[PDB]
Order: sequence, then structure tokens, then C-alpha cells
Amino acid sequence: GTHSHGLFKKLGIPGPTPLPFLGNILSYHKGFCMFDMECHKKYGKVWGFYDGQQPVLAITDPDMIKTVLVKECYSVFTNRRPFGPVGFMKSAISIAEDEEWKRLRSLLSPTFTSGKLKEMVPIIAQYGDVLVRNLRREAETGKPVTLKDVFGAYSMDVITSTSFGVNIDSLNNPQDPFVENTKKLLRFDFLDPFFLSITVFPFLIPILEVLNICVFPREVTNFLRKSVKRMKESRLEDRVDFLQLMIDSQNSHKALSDLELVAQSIIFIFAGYETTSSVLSFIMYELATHPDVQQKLQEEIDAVLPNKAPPTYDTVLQMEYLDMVVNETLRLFPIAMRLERVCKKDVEINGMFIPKGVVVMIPSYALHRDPKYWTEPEKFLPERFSKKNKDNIDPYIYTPFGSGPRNCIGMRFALMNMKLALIRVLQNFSFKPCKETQIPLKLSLGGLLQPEKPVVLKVESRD
Amino acid sequence: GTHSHGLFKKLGIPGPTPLPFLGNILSYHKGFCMFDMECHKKYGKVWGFYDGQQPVLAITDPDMIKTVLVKECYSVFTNRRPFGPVGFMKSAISIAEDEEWKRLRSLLSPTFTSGKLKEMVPIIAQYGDVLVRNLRREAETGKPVTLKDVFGAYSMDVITSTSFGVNIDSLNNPQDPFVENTKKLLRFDFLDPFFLSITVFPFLIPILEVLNICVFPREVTNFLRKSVKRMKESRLEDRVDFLQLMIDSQNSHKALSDLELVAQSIIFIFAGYETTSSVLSFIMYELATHPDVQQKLQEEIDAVLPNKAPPTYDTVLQMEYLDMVVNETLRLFPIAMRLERVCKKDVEINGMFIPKGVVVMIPSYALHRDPKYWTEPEKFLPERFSKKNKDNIDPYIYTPFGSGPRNCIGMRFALMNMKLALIRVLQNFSFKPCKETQIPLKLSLGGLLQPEKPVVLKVESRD
Ligand code: HEM
Ligand code: HEM
Repeated sequence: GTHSHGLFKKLGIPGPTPLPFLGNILSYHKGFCMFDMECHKKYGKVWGFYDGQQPVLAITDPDMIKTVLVKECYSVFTNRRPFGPVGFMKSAISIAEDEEWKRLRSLLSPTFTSGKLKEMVPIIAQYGDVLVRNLRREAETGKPVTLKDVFGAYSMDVITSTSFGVNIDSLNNPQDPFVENTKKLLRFDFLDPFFLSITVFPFLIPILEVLNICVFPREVTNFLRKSVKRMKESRLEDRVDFLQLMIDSQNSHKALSDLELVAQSIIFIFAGYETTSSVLSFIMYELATHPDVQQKLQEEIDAVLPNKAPPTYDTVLQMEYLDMVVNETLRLFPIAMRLERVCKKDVEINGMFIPKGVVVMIPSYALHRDPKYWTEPEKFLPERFSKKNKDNIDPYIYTPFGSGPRNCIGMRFALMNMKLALIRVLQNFSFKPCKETQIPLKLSLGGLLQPEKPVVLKVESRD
Repeated sequence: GTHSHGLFKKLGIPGPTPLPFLGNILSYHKGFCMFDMECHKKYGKVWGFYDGQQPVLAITDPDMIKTVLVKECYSVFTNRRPFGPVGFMKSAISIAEDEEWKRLRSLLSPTFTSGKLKEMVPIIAQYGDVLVRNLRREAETGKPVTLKDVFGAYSMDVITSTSFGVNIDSLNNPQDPFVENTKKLLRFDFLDPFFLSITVFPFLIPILEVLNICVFPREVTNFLRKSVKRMKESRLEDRVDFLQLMIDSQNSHKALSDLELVAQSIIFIFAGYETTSSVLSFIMYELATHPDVQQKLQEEIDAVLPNKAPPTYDTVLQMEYLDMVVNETLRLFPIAMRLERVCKKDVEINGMFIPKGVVVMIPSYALHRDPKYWTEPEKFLPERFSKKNKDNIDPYIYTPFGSGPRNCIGMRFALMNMKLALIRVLQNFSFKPCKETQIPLKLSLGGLLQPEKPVVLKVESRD
């Protein structure tokens, strides 16, 4: 339980001294973000710690971050950390490694071009209209609104239609079989008891795989696998969704196997579902607690889109203050918290030796709130991202979507999705705090960047 | 227990149908060689089977064998099969993989040049004199001699002196601490209950490694590790052995770490100890049961080395009939039985697709006795290897030392070692069957190519 706990000592790298077997995981009692902030503050630009026996090297120099995420991505820093028993989802692009990831990224990148996105915009926009209709119910009864619920439904609606052409008002069909399955693809809490145990007993992962025990719910993955087979078999006899693009990609490296395709369909839900709804909720919390910013944003929207004109791909990209609001919220709440890459081979990068097998970690949350780069980092200040000020932002300090060849493949889609939701909602409503609104917002101490209590807000119709 | 058991069926490759969990391991009840001979006979040039869940593709075409062992060695077929919990012996050259093997092979190849070998010959020759002295005791009492005992002692003597400068008459110091340790580095029986269980439960290997349970005896490896540290620390203050060559290589890729060095010292014992003594025993069994061949060999020795002249590097390499006898015995008894390489990536080689992760196996024992290539393959016929006949021998059918960049690194040393022993012994003695000699020889049904009963022979002094 100590074998590798001498590594950073031998390399002269500072960090919290690890306990046998556990390493440093007891320092996670306040979650990832507080641990990373405290280590940054007390150890400086680089430090190392141990998740069980696994050494993790944290780096904060932007030039070093570029070398890892960009310059040496294919040669040395290709893969993320393996995390638990995964079964056939081994073929999902975010979990695949080395040449197999490189292949999958090539097969799937044409699916995320601006041209495919623009062709999807009318689809996503339809569910913004559904969102507004549902919000209007509660704006009329005066009941406070739980944001994760309404933005969760929106997120689900956009996924099911843009992924499979499945058109559902999920907020009002919460027991449609397709919705009750996809709702279960939530983000993993890596500080929960199962994942803590796997970190201390990583040698048990092969035992779980041989028993077909999978961190992705078996019932959900099998429902989706058989649903997809049915859509594929259909369709053929008699759409601009991700499934159709992937189906088309199967007829011209060696094509995308049928199982590989279902794995991507599932991982796209997992990657986009709770991420989008969380960020939307943080944004509306910031707008509700900064009425001046909400008004300025509604003024911009009304100017670009007079008389509640429906948003379009081009009109969205025109809105600079909208972009500034989205960007500043993601500075405060980079829901990934950390970026990680395994070091595949002994390397020396910009001054320091990094041994094979170390996980190199970029603490996005901590860098996003680092006073060296950000004046008053705890304040919500969209003007940081104005054309005036934004040139002073280092792209390797601000990394809410990662960076380089393995960054977020759905970044453009997620930005466009969230902005289209925000536009439609703000055209129709203003959001204000309740007495049940938690002000200021407290973050959870678990493994997910989420509010301590669900955000709840009053919705008032601008009509 | 069936996941991968459909692979050869899907590829249209024949082979014995596997049972759940076990695969084909129940067919090992007569050992590796009989299983490989029977499959070759009933399935043809290629077949597949499963060691538990691991698929193994057997190949017999010499052009395909060259492609695997030679042409695509670095790109695709670099590594042997992982086999059990190995601990720090992970750094031993025969167990290392990919770039780390390539590095170790580069660091260690200068240690096995003809020039280093010739410099070692006086050392090895000294223990041939010790062998003869010990044999003479039993040639005088008339007691039959157990070959593995006398050739085991010889093998040990040559190792301890050529590896560490440790000069011991091990047959008469059988409880010297250094001898009692090195005697334990015997070949693994992969059909024994532990290794059968590991084959059926390969998922338990990580559990064993985390508990520091190692297939190499811990007490032996630690005795040798501390012995080596003592020799290294000594020596320095105040030799042409492998240790000295490796020590010298540490002062000019990034040099050979201290632990890496001890790992090679241990693996060289493991690789050469029981291998050399087994082959010597097979050779003397063939000479004793073919007196005409033994006489012709003694006649050649007496002609090259009149009046029991001591053998030299150059005189050994002059003896053609000696070479033919050694080579034909190794045709009958290729103690490795099989050569193996893991397929690192999907490839198509000479006509057939081979998927990633399959073990490609070359059944040396079966090819060595294949009637297509060998007239009367069960007969001991040294004239096969005469300059007359030897051009008709395919170097990828006859592979007692493997082939290509990852062949036996100690091949020249082992040949020179065995020949020097045979020369000295045959200069002084003739070996004849006893009534306790098993004729014809029966092979064991376990996992090692060894006689069923120990070979025992009468030794008669030519004086
Ligand atoms: C606001 C919403 C989202 C945020 C903040 C976000 C953030 C991130 C981050 C930080 C990464 C890691 C990048 C790196 O390691 O350098 C990532 C990866 C990824 N995201 Fe997103 N993401 C979001 C939405 C989405 C959506 C909607 C999709 C799919 C439609 C998606 C698909 C992926 C995939 C596949 C990866 C792994 C890429 C690869 O391994 O090649 N994400 N995301
Ligand atoms: C008659 C005695 C010996 C026989 C029949 C023999 C046979 C073999 C065979 C068939 C291989 C596998 C080659 C392949 O996979 O293509 C091998 C590998 C090897 N042998 Fe030998 N061997 C003998 C003696 C020795 C000795 C004396 C040493 C060391 C001094 C040695 C060191 C090695 C090593 C290190 C490997 C692995 C090479 C690598 O992985 O790079 N062997 N041997």
C-alpha cells in the first residue's frame, strides 16, 4: 500500500504526504475543487498526490498545459485515466485509447461540423418552444421553479430528437419508456462509495468486467442497444440526427461497427445530458442574482430578434453579450473540474521529467479562480469576456471544454444548444430569486460540481 | 465463460470446439506436444484453440512464420504471452514488452557477441574438467549415472562462474548457500495446478501482484539481489562474467538501472540452467542408444583434439559431426515446444486476417516431426544436418532457438557450452544403456518436454 508513494519525493515534487493504501483520498472530504485550490495555494505551480496508489501530477503553467493537451497529445498524452468496469462501452470515443480513439475521432468529427449543427438548429429550436410553453404554466401559477427539472427536460428533449429523431415532451411524458431509460445516464460521482472503493482496490476492476458488471446501467444500455437496432432496421425501408449521420458514415477507417455506433449514441447522451442542464441552471442563477446583467441580455436579444423573432444559427452567433454571459458562467462553474491525461512514456516537458504512468492533471476549477489571472475571481463579471478584455485571457488557463485534439467534440453543439434555450426563455420570462433561493450559492462537497441545494427561482412572464 | 469462444468460428478458422470457461485446456491431458501434433494432423496448416478465454492461432506455413517472427516483429508481433504474477521481474528482457524490450535487447546484445563468448571459453572449459573428474568417480564404482544430476551440476557450475565469477563445484557443494538458491530457478510447468488455475482465472493476476506474490521464488530473488549488490559494492574497490559486462554497460539507452541488472542476472540463470542440462541429457541418451554415432563423434573429437587436447573456441567450431549431433537432438527435443507472439493490432499476413490480442503460436515440436519436411521424423539421424542434406532444411520449420529479432539471445553461448561439455566427456568416457535405462524413451505428459523417468546410463572410462 506504499510501493509508488515515494515517487514525487524522489522527483523533488511537493504535495500532500500520502497514507498507506489510501494515498491522499481522505483529502477529498470537501470535494475535488477545494482540494485543488488548497494544493495550488500551498504548493505552487506543480504538485503531486496519490489516488490510492495512482500518482497524479497537477500542472498550472500555461506553456506546460499546451505541451500536454496540444503539442504532445498524440505521442505521449493521448488517453484519459481508466476509471472502472466499462464493458462494451470500451468502444465509446471518450473511453477509447491510442489508435482506436484516433480512428473514432476521425469517423465522428464530420458529424460535429458547423454545417451539421446548422442543419440541426431547427430541431433544437422546436424544443425551446416546448420549454417556454412548460415554463409559462408555472409563471402563471406563481410556483417557484426547480431549474434542474425544467432544464433537464429541455436537455433530454434536445438529445432524443437530435440523436435518434425521437420527439418527446419529456417533462410531460416522464414515464415514456425511452425517457425513463435515458434519464438514467447521469454523470458519475467519483467520490461516491463505489468509486472510492475502486480507487483503493483498482485490482478488482478485472473481476467486475469478467462478471459483466458495468458502470453504465446494463438495463439502460440494453434498452438503447435494441432501440437503435430497431431504428436502423427500420428507416432503411422508409432525418439529420446523429444516428443518421453515423449510419451514413458506415457507407463510404474500416467504417464504424454496429456496436461502436451504439456506444457513441449512448456516450453522446451521457456527455451532453446533465452537463447541459447543469450549466443552464448555473447561468440562470447568475442572471437571477444579477438583474442588470439579465436586463442587458434581454435588451441584446430584443435588438437582434425584435418582437420575439425565433432565433437562427446566424442570429445566435451575433449575440456578443450572450456569449460573454455563457463564458463567464463556465469560468465560475467548469463542470469537468479537472482535465486529465495519462503519461504513456518517460518524457521531459518544459523543464521537468514526468515518468510513464503518471496521470497529468490540469485543475481547471482552480485555474479559473486563480487571482494571478483573474481580478476578483469569485465575482460574476461578464465584461471579462468583452472584445475589450478578452485578449488577456490565456486559452490554457480558461479551459471549460478542454483543449487540443481531444477537447470536447460537442463544444459547438452544446454552446449553440444552451444559447438557443437562453434566447427563447429570456424572450418570454424574467427569472428572480425566491425566499427559497440559496444566496450566495453553495457548492456540494461531493464529486460533482453542483449546487448544495437545487436552484429554485421565480419565473415571471414579460407579457 | 464464452465471450471470445466464437472468434475462430467467425473467421472460418478450424480447431477443437472450446468448453465454457475452460476453453480447450482439457485437451492438455497428454501435454502440449501431443495436443499440437493431433491438431496439426486433423485441422491442417492453421488452427485455433482457447487457453481459457485466450484465443491461440497456430500457424505452420514457413512464409507466414517468417512474417510473424522476422518481418513484422517490431510492428505487430513484439511480445510473448503474459503468464502470471511477475513483480520486479517485469524488467527481465524475456518478459519486457514493446520499447522496453527493444531497449533491453540493445543494452544486452553486446554481452553475447562472439568476442565475449570466446573470452568466456576458458572459464566454461574449467568446469568441463570438473565434470569429468566427478564422472570418473562413478565410472570406477560402476554405479549407473543420473544424467540430469551430473549435467545439472555442470550447468550450474558454468552459470555461477560465467554470471558472477562464483567458482563452485556444485555437485560436491550442494548446500553452499549460493547453489541451494540458484538450483530453485527451474522452468515453469504451465500445466501444473497453479498455472492451469491462472489460465482459467486470469483476472486474479492483478490481485497476486498487489500482494507481492511472484512466480519467481521471493526468497531466491532476494538472496540473489543482495548477493549482487554485495558483488557490485565490492569489485569496485578491488573478470569477464555477464555481471561485469553489465556493470561496464552502466558507464557509457538511458543505461541499465540496478534493479534491471539483477533482473537480467536472474533471468539468465532461469533461461540457461535447466535448458542446458535437459538438452545435454537428451544428447547423451541418443549417443548411448546409437553406439555408431557415439563412436563416430569420438573419432572426430580425437582427430581434431589428439591425445585429449583441451578444446578451444576455434576447435569446437571445427567439429561438423558434433554440430550435426547437437542439431538433430534439438530437432527431436525442442524444449521450448512452442514459440509465441501476441498480435498487437489487426493485421492481414499472407492471406489471412489476424485480430488484435490473439496469441500466434508456432508449434516447433510438431513441425520438427512433420513428415512433410522430415523423412522418418521419429528417427535420430544426424546425417539430416550434413553439409550434403542441410540445405533442404527450412529455417522456419526448424526453430529450436526461435527466430528473428526476439530469438534466443544466448543461443551461441548455449551451443558453445554444451559442445565443450560433450567434447570433454566423450574424450574420457563412453556412455552405455543400463537395464534401468528406459528404451525407447517416453516423454512426460506434463507441461515440460522431459523424459517420463530420469535418464540413467552406465559411464565407462576409455582409459
Ligand atoms: C456545456 C456542456 C459541456 C461541457 C462543459 C463539456 C465539457 C467537456 C470537457 C472539459 C471535456 C474534456 C476535454 C479534454 O479532456 O480536453 C469533454 C469531452 C467530451 N465531450 Fe463535452 N462537454 C459538454 C457537452 C457535450 C456534448 C453536448 C457532447 C456530445 C454531443 C459532448 C461530447 C463529448 C465527448 C465525446 C468528449 C470526449 C472527447 C474525446 O475523448 O475525444 N460534450 N467535454
Ligand atoms: C540449449 C539451451 C537453450 C535453448 C534450447 C533455448 C531456447 C530458446 C527459445 C526457443 C527461445 C524463444 C525464442 C523465440 O521466442 O523466438 C529462447 C529465448 C531466450 N533465451 Fe534461450 N535457450 C537456451 C539457452 C539459453 C541461455 C544459456 C541463455 C542465457 C545465457 C538464454 C537466454 C534467453 C533469453 C533472454 C531469451 C528471451 C530473448 C528475448 O526475449 O529477447 N537461453 N530460448
